[PDB]
Amino acid sequence: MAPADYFRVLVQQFEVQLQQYRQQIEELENHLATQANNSHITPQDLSMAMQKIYQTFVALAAQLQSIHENVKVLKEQYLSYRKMFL
Amino acid sequence: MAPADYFRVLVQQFEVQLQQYRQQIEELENHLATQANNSHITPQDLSMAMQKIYQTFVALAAQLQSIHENVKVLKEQYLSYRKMFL
Amino acid sequence: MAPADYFRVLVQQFEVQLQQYRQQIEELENHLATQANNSHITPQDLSMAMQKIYQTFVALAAQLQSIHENVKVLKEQYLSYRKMFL
Amino acid sequence: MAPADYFRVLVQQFEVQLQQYRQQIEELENHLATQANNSHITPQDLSMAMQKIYQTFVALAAQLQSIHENVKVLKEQYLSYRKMFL
Repeated sequence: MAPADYFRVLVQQFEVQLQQYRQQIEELENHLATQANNSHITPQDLSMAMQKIYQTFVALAAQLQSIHENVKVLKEQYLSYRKMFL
Repeated sequence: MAPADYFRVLVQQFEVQLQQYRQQIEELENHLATQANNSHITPQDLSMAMQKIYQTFVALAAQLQSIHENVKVLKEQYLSYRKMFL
Repeated sequence: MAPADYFRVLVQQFEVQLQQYRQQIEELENHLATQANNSHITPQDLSMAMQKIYQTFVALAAQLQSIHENVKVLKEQYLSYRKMFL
Repeated sequence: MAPADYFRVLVQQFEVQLQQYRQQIEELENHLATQANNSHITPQDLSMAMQKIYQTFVALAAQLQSIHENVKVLKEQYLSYRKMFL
């Protein structure tokens, strides 16, 4: 509905998507600390790790991009009205 | 020293970098939950946040990229010694 | 002023006090990871560390206790009125 | 094995425990910023949170207390060998 209503939903969906991001990174850290202390990490392990990081960001990027398009519309719309009344 | 002590040092920095990354992202989650508490998050607020996420990621990337190069060298040095003896 | 107004201030002051807590713990972790990787931690170090933890909680406990007394009043007050009108 | 490999293993668990502690507290900060976002944090909400903090701390304490005992033994074993040779 109203402008500020939709926006708020985007912001909350953003805050919830950032939450899941920090968690996956927290998960990936735990797993790294496990293998390390227990044995030691291999170049193969460091690679997987690295790989999962880019992957995780790409997943966050999708959300970011979506929120970006929606607010992009929201602002284009604004300027339309703004032109018409000024 | 041995290519196993140097690797552990790399892996060592990877973990520190990742921890430092997760913290900036934690701080970022709060700052947002702060603004929403006080008043509300505006489109400008969202954008700067959106922008700090990429800012904050690029930085992690310099870090990863570096560790990647160093382990690329170690991996190539290997295939050489491997070619030498077959 | 109003009941819900004062309360909200307590809650926000709580959320801000919890924030500083997690940060000190984050700081104490960083320092531990430094000494460890660099050299190794001594029994003396582990002791200081332990000590600062209890200290940090005690500092959080003070805030907790304060918020507890205020909301304790808030609820006692409520029951007064509740009795009087029921 | 040596009392220096066992100590490092203790210190190892200390760090893991502390990390795990900081996470529960991070999750706790979000959950609160979640409820406030949706509607608002009530007195009941605050209390359960207040209670999880002590719950969550007691648990960290079992962990610390343990590491304390083990390093107490190592410290006493020392003074014995020390008394023996003076």
